[PDB]
Amino acid sequence: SVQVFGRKKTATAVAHCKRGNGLIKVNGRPLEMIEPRTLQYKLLEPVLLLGKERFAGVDIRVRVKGGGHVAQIYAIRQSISKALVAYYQKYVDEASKKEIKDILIQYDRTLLVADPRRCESKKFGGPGARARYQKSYR
Amino acid sequence: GRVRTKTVKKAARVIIEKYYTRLGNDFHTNKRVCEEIAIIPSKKLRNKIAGYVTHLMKRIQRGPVRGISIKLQEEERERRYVPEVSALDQEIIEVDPDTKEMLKLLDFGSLSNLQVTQPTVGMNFKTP
Amino acid sequence: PIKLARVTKVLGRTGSQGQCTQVRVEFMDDTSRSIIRNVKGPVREGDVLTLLESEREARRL
Amino acid sequence: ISEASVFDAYVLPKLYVKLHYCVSCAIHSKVVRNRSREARKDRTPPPRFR
Amino acid sequence: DIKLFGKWSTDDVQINDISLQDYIAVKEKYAKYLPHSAGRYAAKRFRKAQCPIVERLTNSMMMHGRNNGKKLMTVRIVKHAFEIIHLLTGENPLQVLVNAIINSGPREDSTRIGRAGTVRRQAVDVSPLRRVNQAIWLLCTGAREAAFRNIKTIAECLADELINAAKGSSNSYAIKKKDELERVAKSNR
Amino acid sequence: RSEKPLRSIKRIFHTVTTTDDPVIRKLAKTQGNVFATDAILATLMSCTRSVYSWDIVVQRVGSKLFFDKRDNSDFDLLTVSETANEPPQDEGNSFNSPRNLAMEATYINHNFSQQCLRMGKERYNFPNPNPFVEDDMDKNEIASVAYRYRRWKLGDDIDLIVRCEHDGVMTGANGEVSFINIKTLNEWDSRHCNGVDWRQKLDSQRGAVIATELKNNSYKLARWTCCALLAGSEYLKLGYVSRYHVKDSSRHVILGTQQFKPNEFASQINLSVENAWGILRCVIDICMKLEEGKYLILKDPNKQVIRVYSLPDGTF
RNA sequence: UUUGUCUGGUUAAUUCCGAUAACGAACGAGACUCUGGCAUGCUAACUAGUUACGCGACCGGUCGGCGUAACUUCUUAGAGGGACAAGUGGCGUUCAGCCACCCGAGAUUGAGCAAUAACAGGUCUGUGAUGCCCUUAGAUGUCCGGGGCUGCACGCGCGCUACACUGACUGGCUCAGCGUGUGCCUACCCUACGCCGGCAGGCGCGGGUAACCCGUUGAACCCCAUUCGUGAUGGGGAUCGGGGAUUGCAAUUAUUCCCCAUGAACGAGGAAUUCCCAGUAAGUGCGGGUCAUAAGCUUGCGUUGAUUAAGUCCCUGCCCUUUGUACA
RNA sequence: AAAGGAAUUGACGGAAGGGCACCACCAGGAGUGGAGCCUGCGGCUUAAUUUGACUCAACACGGGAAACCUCACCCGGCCCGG
Ligand SMILES: [Zn+2]
Repeated sequence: SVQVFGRKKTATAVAHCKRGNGLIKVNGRPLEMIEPRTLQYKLLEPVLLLGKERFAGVDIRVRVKGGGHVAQIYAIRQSISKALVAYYQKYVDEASKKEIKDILIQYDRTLLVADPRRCESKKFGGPGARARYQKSYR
Repeated sequence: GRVRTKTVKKAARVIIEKYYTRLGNDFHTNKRVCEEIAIIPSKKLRNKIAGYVTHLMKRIQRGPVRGISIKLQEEERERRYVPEVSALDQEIIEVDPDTKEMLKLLDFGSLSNLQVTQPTVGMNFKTP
Repeated sequence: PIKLARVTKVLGRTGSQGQCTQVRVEFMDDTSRSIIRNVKGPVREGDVLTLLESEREARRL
Repeated sequence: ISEASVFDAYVLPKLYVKLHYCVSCAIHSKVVRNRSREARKDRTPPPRFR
Repeated sequence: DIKLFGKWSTDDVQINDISLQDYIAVKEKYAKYLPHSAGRYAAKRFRKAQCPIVERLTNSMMMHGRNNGKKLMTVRIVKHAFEIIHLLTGENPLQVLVNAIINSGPREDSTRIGRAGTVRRQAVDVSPLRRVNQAIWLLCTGAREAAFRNIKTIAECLADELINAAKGSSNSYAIKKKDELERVAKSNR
Repeated sequence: RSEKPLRSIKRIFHTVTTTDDPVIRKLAKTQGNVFATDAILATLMSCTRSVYSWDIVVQRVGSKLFFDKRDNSDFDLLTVSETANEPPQDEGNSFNSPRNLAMEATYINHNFSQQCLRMGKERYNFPNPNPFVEDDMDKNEIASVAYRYRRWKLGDDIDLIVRCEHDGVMTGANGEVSFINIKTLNEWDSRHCNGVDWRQKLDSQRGAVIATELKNNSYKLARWTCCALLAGSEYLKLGYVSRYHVKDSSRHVILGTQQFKPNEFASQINLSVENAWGILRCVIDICMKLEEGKYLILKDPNKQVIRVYSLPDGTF
């Protein structure tokens, strides 16, 4: 039993992971049923990387809210990886956590470590943060 | 640019002149030292003061700093040379003979520990 | 023919508009010498340059 | 030039031009430039060496 | 066994140059499943080189303003173009992208001098990371301009462009402009 | 930056001469006119990059011609930092003489040829035995080594048999087995010869490192991809090891490993396949016109010139 | 009146180091306030949620489906903690610092604030801030009514929409976030849900002064299939006709909306030039303003998210030092 | 009733040398300038087309997207709140 989040943006995913016979369900749909399928491997990246034997005791239910679609995908994979590592640190021994963290971090650090980038504000005198209006001279 | 301004490197030095018996080389000890020993407003000044007293204690224990006082010499009188035979105890001192005429007309040179060497030929000492 | 060169040191940015660096380039292919060439683009030490003309040294522009 | 010389090891000659210049066309031609009131007493010629 | 798009082995493809060996990132650490990484890579000098070469390839196809910001559209385009490589040529496509980028970076170039508007140019040579990204820009031009007004769609045109720089036919705008902007550096000498 | 210590591994290491192979003597009866080892026929191909000196014998017996190796020679020993703008010149009682650093080099080669494998796996075995060892010894202390005796047809009635090797195998990407030749590059002190600290410098720049050791170690690295295409290898692997502190060689550490293909490795090190076989054949287009007797091929210590030498009676 | 305030190195910075007839300082910069990024550690809660239950519904799973007992992971927001060029390697008059890399959420987040002192800069159309001059009852006060600022042989600028196949059109699918909400003066509001229409709308019962109701804010782009096939074409939707509804005392010089019809240049724009360095440009929608009706403008919010630089004084301005004056 | 001499600070140059900045160029991207259209300003007409602003430091700026009020502006009339 853990519930541990992952976020990229205002998209927020938290996986509910407790003991079982294997499961992945993102808001009641499983991982093979999410809408963007050019990004299908991003959610499956702990399943392809860790193998289905590393998930072999848990029932992971993911609940997401907020953000866009791609930021939601990038919060799903981070919340899944943090779910398995939090279960592994509490219930399995820590050398298995060490093995799973070097196999997860060295591939991609957004699987375990969040994104601190947020959208910077518009200021006046131009249509974005940095861009400015056209400024005729004559 | 991360250059430290006047207050974070003058105040850190006036913190280092007194209170040297409390400071050290680790940043997290000195950061906790700095609120008993001062009244500093908010912490970003206090972390910058702690970073400069850690850099100054990184500098100071291997030699003299210009800005620091002789409280350093109180450390060097608290923590710190001649040879066996002196470099002025040599046994033959070469003397070019105008010096020997001077010593003869100062009522010395009867005593001989010296050895007069041969005078130079040529007077080309200037630059062109 | 075509001689390859290896960068050992960067000698400052040059040019009127500041666009070209010049570097110390040591040759690898059949020859051994260490000369100056000037580049266009970002270099680090350990970059490998490919010289079509293989002899020309470059002081300033 | 050196690949076209019929003579092996011919060191090429130098060009010896003695130039006089007026005082207007040096400051136009940047040979000699205007200096401070207190460094005008420097009449050492400027360094050409590093 | 990290396989690109689920199907592409990265273990076997041959970088035949030394100068781009650390500047085309395709080998075993940079084997990723997808051309999307959502990375922080252009935040420092020389972290953008060891972005994967496929990720730079799909980002450089985002270029004009009708198609600004849209990444998964180019993930789809590069997916169907790689399948077009495997069907038209039947060799490993990662050798086709590696051969296009190694072959098409122009090895000599010209600089403008002459005090800002009298044209006398000077020839110098090109740094290898500039050769790599100049090659991706000359490969993404061509194909969009050669599928701007045609009945041909973009994926066949882009995969044929990477083919046409992989073998060096001189219909290739990457290879055509490579020879042109190196031959004017030959001419201003 | 997550590295692992390199242990020293004691195995028995075979340097076997063509005459010291009895299967080359068993294959002498029924085939062929030209027999040698793939150490030697690489060195006839990679004679264009040697600066330091050796010799290679040519042994004609009848119409059967043999290239055998010397017995008192440092021929297996790798040259070190050889082809740089400044070579190592240093003296024997210093640690960085080319006497001990070559002796450091093939100690480090013979270490990492077994280090990067498991002992624990069942070996990929050949149906033939190796003949210079009896199988009844229960010590089992050989390295994993293969020997492949293969047959080329060369025109003008010359038959080139190269005694070749393969040194490893790994499970493939698809379910195949895939054959590994293992050799080892080494970093002794990276300050002197424009040197790069591989703990610092190959974290983006693996390609600076290959350009460094093409400039430093060209005769060593060209010889490996000479023997590789004669093996017909499915994979090439190169190993990277460094010493722990920069002056004292008693410990060395593995940083990581790289994987190549040999045509990917020939043109990247400026090996053209047309030139190397031509200088191979030119000695043979001489030496099939020579009579019987003893012969010798050396590279000079000072000058960029080689000779075919008739050796007079009974040295080797 | 000058030095202090500089030959030089360094800095985003007269920021510092160093040289030194200067030594110590003050304002400005920096510090500081607000925001962004971290916390299984504290405080925690029917106007906020998780989960172990109890039951209902559907073939163990699904249920934003209906109500209970423990917790504070997700929501809210306080009190402290935290990142300091601190640790290491190199460069460096071994001094300022600069570069590289681990551990790390984070190794230049962004805005407010803003000195000496000046311009004949703008504003007497914000003022019951005003000095004087003006008009002051056939008014330049003040009201009611039609008209005007909207006119067009014509320029210049801010912008929007496009010149299509990465597209267009039709269906499906799935996700935000800043915030607004019934009013001294004073009529002016956010809208659920059910019925009637193809729309704007008509009609009624409800909820809400707000984390409670609109609201899980079911947003657009993006995604997945259909058709179209390089044509001024199914892009472009300019101009132009009849009709219906809403607001209002009143829509003509069409305010707005919808139905149908009409299909103009435009096929990627020449000399000059504008803007920009990481969640940035750009693509794309949603709130606030003005508002009885309301956005091609402005002010914010998020979403999809890159190429290229890690520098120079060539150009354009600006500051500084030396220098010339009959200029003040 | 000053003309002039020497010297200091400042302004200025069609002088010499440094420095900074994407309101500078270079690396480059979206554009703008050509096209229909909303909108401001110059003119032109009107009874009036009210008005201030003209290089950044004017021209989607007066929070100015005005159908009446706004509303200054025109044509005709009531009104003292002298
Ligand atoms: Zn003159």
